[PDB]
Amino acid sequence: ALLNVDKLSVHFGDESAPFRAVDRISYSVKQGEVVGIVGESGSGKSVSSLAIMGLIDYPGRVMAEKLEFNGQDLQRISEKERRNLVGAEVAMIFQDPMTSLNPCYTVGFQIMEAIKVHQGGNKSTRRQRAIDLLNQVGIPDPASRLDVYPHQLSGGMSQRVMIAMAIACRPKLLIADQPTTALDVTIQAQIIELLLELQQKENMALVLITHDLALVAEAAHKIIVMYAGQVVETGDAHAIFHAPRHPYTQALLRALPEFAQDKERLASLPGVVPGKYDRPNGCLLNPRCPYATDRCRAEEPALNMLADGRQSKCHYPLDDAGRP
Amino acid sequence: QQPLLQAIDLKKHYPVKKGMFAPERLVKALDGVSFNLERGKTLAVVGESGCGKSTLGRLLTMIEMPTGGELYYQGQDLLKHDPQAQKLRRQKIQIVFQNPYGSLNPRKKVGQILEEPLLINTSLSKEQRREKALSMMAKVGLKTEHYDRYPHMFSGGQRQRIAIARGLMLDPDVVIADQPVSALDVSVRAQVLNLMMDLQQELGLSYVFISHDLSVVEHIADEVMVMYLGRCVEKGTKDQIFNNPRHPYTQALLSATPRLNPDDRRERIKLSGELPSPLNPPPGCAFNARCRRRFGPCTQLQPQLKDYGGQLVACFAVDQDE
Amino acid sequence: KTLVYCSEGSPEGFNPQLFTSGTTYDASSVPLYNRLVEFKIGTTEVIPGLAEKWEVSEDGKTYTFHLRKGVKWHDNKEFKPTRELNADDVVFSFDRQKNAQNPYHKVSGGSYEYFEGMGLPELISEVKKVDDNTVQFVLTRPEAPFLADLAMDFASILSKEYADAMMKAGTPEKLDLNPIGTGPFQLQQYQKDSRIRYKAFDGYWGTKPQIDTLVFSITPDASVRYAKLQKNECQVMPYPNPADIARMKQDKSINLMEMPGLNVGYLSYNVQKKPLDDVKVRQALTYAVNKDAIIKAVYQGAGVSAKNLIPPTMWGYNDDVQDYTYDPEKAKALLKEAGLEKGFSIDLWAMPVQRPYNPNARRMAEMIQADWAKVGVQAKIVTYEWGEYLKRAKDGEHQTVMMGWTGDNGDPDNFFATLFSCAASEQGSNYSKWCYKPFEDLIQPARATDDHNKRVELYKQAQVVMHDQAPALIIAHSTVFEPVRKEVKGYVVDPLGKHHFENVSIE
Amino acid sequence: LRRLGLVIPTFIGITLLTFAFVHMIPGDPVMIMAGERGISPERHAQLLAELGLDKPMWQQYLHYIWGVMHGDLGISMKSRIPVWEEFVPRFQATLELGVCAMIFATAVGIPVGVLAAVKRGSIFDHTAVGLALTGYSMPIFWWGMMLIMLVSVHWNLTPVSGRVSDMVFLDDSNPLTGFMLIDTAIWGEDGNFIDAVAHMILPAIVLGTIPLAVIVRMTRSSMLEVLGEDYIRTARAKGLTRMRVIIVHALRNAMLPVVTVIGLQVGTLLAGAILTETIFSWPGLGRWLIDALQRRDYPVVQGGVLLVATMIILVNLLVDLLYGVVNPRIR
Amino acid sequence: SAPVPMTPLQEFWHYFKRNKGAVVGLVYVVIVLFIAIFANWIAPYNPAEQFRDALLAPPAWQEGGSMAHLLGTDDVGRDVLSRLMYGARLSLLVGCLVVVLSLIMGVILGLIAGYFGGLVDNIIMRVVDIMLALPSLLLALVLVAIFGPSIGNAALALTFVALPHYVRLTRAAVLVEVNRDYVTASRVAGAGAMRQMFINIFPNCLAPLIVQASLGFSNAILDMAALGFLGMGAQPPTPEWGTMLSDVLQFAQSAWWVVTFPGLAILLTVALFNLMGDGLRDALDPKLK
Ligand SMILES: Nc1ncnc2c1ncn2[C@@H]1O[C@H](COP(=O)(O)OP(=O)(O)OP(O)(O)=S)[C@@H](O)[C@H]1O
Ligand SMILES: Nc1ncnc2c1ncn2[C@@H]1O[C@H](COP(=O)(O)OP(=O)(O)OP(O)(O)=S)[C@@H](O)[C@H]1O
Ligand code: SF4
Ligand code: SF4
Repeated sequence: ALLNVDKLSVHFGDESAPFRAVDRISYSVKQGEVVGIVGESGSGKSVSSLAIMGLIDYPGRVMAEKLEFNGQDLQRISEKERRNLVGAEVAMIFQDPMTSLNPCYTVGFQIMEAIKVHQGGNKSTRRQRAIDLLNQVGIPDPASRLDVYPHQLSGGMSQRVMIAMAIACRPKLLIADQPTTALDVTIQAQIIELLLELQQKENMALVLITHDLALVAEAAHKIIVMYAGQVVETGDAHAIFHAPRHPYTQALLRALPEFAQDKERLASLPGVVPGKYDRPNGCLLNPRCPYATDRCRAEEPALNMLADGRQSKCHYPLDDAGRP
Repeated sequence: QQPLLQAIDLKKHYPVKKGMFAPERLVKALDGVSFNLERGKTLAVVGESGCGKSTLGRLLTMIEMPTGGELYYQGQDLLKHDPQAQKLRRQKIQIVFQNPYGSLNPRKKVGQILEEPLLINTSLSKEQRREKALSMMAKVGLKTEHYDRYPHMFSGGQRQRIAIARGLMLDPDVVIADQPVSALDVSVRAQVLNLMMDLQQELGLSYVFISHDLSVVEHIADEVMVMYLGRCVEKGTKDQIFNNPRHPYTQALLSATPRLNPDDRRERIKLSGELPSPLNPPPGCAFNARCRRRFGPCTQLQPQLKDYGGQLVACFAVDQDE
Repeated sequence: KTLVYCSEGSPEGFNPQLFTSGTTYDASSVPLYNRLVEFKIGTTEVIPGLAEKWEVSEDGKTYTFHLRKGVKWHDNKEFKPTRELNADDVVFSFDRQKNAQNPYHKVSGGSYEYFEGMGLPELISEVKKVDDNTVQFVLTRPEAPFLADLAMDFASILSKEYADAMMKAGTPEKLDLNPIGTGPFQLQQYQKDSRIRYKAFDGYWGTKPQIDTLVFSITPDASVRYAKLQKNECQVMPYPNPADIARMKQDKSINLMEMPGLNVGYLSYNVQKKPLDDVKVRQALTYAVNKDAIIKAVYQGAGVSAKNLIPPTMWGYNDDVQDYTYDPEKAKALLKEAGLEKGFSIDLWAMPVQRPYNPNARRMAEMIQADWAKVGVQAKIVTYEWGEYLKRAKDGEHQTVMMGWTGDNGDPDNFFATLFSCAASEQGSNYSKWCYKPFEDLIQPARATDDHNKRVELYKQAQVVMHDQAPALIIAHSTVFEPVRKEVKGYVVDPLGKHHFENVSIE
Repeated sequence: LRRLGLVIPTFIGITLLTFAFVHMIPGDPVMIMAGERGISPERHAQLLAELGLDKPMWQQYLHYIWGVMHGDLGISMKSRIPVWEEFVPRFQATLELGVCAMIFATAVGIPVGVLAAVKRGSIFDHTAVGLALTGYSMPIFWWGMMLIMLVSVHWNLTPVSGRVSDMVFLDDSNPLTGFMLIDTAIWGEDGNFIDAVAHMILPAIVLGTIPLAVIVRMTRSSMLEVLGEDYIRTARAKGLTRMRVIIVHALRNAMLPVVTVIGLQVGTLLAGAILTETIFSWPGLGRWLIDALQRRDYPVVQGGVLLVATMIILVNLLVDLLYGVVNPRIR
Repeated sequence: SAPVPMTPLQEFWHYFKRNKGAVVGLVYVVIVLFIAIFANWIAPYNPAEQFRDALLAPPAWQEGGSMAHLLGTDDVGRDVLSRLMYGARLSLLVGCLVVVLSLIMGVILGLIAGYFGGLVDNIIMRVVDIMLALPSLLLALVLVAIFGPSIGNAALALTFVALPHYVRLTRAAVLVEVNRDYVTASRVAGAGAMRQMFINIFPNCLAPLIVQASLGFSNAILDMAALGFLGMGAQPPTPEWGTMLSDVLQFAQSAWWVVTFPGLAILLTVALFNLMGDGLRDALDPKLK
């Protein structure tokens, strides 16, 4: 595989009482794959992405059995050799663009740095490729809007400047953290069609973290569903939402406006996520799950491998019928 | 009686300079339009990224003064100061910020951020403000352990909910909701939207609901307004816009919405041609460079909202059809 | 041949008539000008300057000066002399200072501070040109110090040929700012608060200087002056800080030259204030003080301890009186006789500025405080910035005040008269408010009387009556120290506190 | 027209405060010129009335500012030369030293205080900050004599004190500007420029030591606030070398308090260099103003405070303009 | 279960701990303060008693030194150690009052200037430019003429020459903050001007002010020493570290201890207030929580 993550965990707080923001996560990405990551707000999706790049800071602690990229296991090699591997071959679109762009430099400076590091052209070539990228991400007037500061951008423009700046890195793996949040449905579709033609032509890997289930169903090859720090389902994108294997993935799809009347109350899981102090023994979905057996209230369900190659972290992997 | 909010021809334009001694150019961020907002009602605002929606929200919230137009709340001018009124008018109009991390003070705990609205505007003792803060946090799926945290020790969808909690806190008459649910999963989105609709029914709270996710607007709205290049292009009731969209920007926009069922999926219009610039917006209709319904007036004259059965549309081809 | 001297601060300007500071006289009087009569280097003794010869009338009211032939003036980029020195140059030099109708009187602010402070306006009646080479001073009363007053820096002779050339040229300030004199050196440059460059005058009437050029490197820190002297950036320096004297005595690259200085430091008792109006209390507060400890501690061995106001090396010194030598026991007994065994509080004013006569008045006041403490007198050390110290002291607000004097002209009148006379009381310089008739009736006749033995006798009596009455602690006379490089030949230390270079050689 | 703003109230404030302040201090220039000697009451009244000091303070102030509005700063009571012709040679020597001190203090204090933030808690952090606070908490007299005694006297590496070698002089026939580093570079003979910079080393070190600790600590504190921000995470993730994340990304956001302390410290370097000027025998404005204040040379205190006040207003106006170059959000 | 709620003080101390230097700093500051307040129970001798037989007696470990005077004696024969410990009284007091009052007024004026902007800012900035221009000796002589000779009139002269640095550093921070969305969001909640600057903006401005207050102790002693070359300072027999250093600078190449031990007392008290400043930055920094 290109990226191979095994038993990844990330802890926040003192060692005595760690908050398991990421909790024995295990997944892999091949060259040319698109992997979707889906799940509740707070489930570990950003922190997992930051951990696979070393971007977690002092209050957090990262650990794994394996955390390897392009033949190098990133924990054993020197931090110098990790840095000049991961920065040259990996890129990330961070979740909030307003805080992720440097306040004091123009858009063009911040893009043309990425072209200089990763492609190496002269200053006139760097401007022309920055205009080409700002045209690809559909910025309204790129030759004037190179010379603009991030606080003068709208939220969906600063987001597209960092999509352009990630594509400018010409990476081998791209992690995209809700890359369509501040985008209208038309420019959202342009960005996904751009990221997928890039994956098809340059054979790069893509990791789409998104709350837009319909978009990741169209775009992904494999989907990882995540809850309370753990993977809960994993399998082919065209399969996962057609007939789901986990009660979480089922109750997530039930919440869509597609299944509700013109002004009526939407469906949801009737409870709140486990924190530092109220974390279940056994399965993390215990207090919310409609199908919770006393085995669930006792035993941590394994990431059970099913006959159709897909995986579910449930004692009772759901049938095609949508029942235990 | 006057509407709860009434905008009339609101404009906002921003200075831009290429360097400290360079000529000061003008960005046409909102060349905007009127609307009426009544009590107990949702007005959704939809349109292109960078078309002026958050700029409008800042004018309605009184964060910025407009470069033109008028803004009345209940028949009271918001664009002139009155010290006997402003104490009440300030708590009665509130905002949920887009990209709210920069809107949370990094040196404050979430309890202090959520109690500050109450501490300024109410008689509530320390235990009663903590009770309100935890009660509002519970109603958006946060926790008593989160009250003690600084805003950087959260995920983006938890920062969305801290900004929602702060906005809903006061019993306001209008909330300007700027992309309020976009960093939320579909189950937490459902919890938040159910709270907003419960407050609209119980309190009479109205919304200006700025969203790029059309599947939510198709559910929460009562009126919908479509924007392009700082101006409004179509306005109507939610049925009128989603069942019979007449402006070809609205048709291209509603056509590109993602839908989970494979069958339901359709080809987007694949709009092609140069984008219009906010620094030099084109003469006549803003959309003309990319529009499929090209006609003579479009490159020459500015279209304006015409009635067509209560569905305000600003398009010469719809006028020619009628 | 070049000599560099490290000066204590900077000159105020180059005409010495307008200025009161020794650092100005070193730059502006000694190198640039002569005087009618002048001091023999290292002494009070008056010898012929620009006057070869002089005569005093039998009544002492006329002094006649016969001027030296061949004396010729400096040259400058705006002036060359046609004349030698006339009686007209001497007449204008003193008429400028005395006469309100003279062209130059108001020029450069007219602050002739020594001429007026010495009372020469009253004393000099006229300045007559007898002939082209004879000058007469007619005086309203006789004064024996007058000849030594004409040996001071303000008595420098200025060119009338240059003065009226600058006046017809419409720029009279050039007489003061661009100096012409008769002296051994002429001014080439002054870089403001940095350095002064002089050239030896090739036409000088005395012995021409053995150094072709002289440079004052203005160096305001006394410790940095010794660093410049150690490194041979500088061959002579003034005022070594007392702490380095020990090290300088041991330094094989220099001669540390010494001279008993004509100056005095004293603590002045205000006789108008109730505890100090009794001679017994003033004597007791004197017996109570260990002067030898103040010499070892404050002066670091640089002073000699003082028993009466006149320095021991000056003429008229009474060595035949014995001091109130340190005796706490004696001190306590004499306050009991005054009725003050219960003690009293007293103010002990100390100047914050350094002086030639007092190198640290604060740590001296801290020693007098501890000395008086052991005797039951509660001394409170008071200090003010120098302008406020001078103001309130002259206004009589003090009980005791630190003071001193540096001899202008080497005559004992310059001490007794200016510090302890009724006249001095009037002008504010009697910081003791002490008018005593028996002192006056000695010091006055000794000003007028021409018989040097009668002056010596009356000043010897003035020291007896002043010692019995004790208007001050008299603490010390500073030894003037001159660190000089061993390569410098012919240097001699001046007791009046000036510096001289015309007799100096480098080899 | 001029860019300073509030020009009339500024002038009336500087001048009326400085005038009322020097005329509240007890004593008079005549009283201090006389020293331990007396001046008789009748001559003291005469000389005060001749200088103009017997008039009430409102009349004296109007006469002074009337003169300054018509272009006249007055005559120095010490030197008998116009206050301007006294000011200029000293302002030039003070700029030349204050610029060399700031070029040293910034050229050392920017690299060192960046490294102390990049290497937090290291032997380097504690040594660099310790060394800086050592130089900041020695009196300039002791620190200056330690450098003179070590480097000039013991090691023989530098000249002791002064602006240029005492027996080497420039010709006044060349059009000298009055800055020795310029004057000796253009019109000096062989070695005369090397001598003029050799006399600058120790003064610039001693005067620049008190800025260097402010620049080192302020840049380090500002860096530690910046290095944890989400855009520095982006610069690390974009594949940039650590030198670019530090120098381009972090330092640009740290510079705003740093250019604030550089501006404040330039204000001190014009007005207040007196201890360094005393040790290093420098012909600057600090010795001149304090000697004037001690002598009650009222024209020099009034005119020197006004001409130091204007240069401070202009430096503070320039760094306020420079904030918008550092942080574009402020424009 | 959930931990015990932490009071702000508790949190402040907890996060101050983590910096080993910051608690070495506070331990010294409490040690010199204990030495200062109780000097009359701890000092070997009464200061202003002179051991006249022992002028410039060196430290107890030097040749010609004696165990009677551990740090030797000054040029009038007083014990350097007894003078340092009583000298901690006035030096800590004027150092703390100068830093406290200049920080208070500098925060108030610099918040008002940066928050309100415009004419207010221009007036305030013009005022502090005039205060930077006035020599410290001129302010000292003026205050003595208004209020008489007192230790407090040097503290006021030192306060007004320090005040510009706090005003301008405070304004420079407030100009970054007043533009940020959390100031806007607090305005929309209804915060008035005082709440905006003192409760919401000020917590974000402290990083330069902690640097300036940590340096400002050194100046409040060394510029008191520079005034101490003239008639402004403590009443002469009473010790203060800046005055007792200024009095003896001519004993540098000879008698090294009289300069060196007041030098160490200031240097350590400066070095170790700067260590407390790093701990105060870290305890207020949310990214370290
Ligand atoms: N520094 C921190 N200290 C404590 N908790 C933190 C901290 N940073 C993040 N969290 C927790 O980390 C968990 C995972 O956060 P993220 O990975 O950012 O969430 P996420 O799965 O990406 O959710 P979204 O998609 O960004 S809304 C959340 O439950 C937070 O409560
Ligand atoms: N302070 C500003 N200075 C200059 N230009 C600005 C500023 N604020 C916004 N803009 C521009 O104003 C236009 C409108 O931006 P927005 O108001 O954010 O539009 P928007 O529809 O809300 O875009 P979204 O929803 O945030 S993606 C864009 O061209 C911006 O770049
Ligand atoms: S293991 Fe039990 S609690 Fe967990 S998801 Fe399956 S049924 Fe629910
Ligand atoms: S006016 Fe013309 S260009 Fe504009 S939207 Fe209508 S048809 Fe298209």
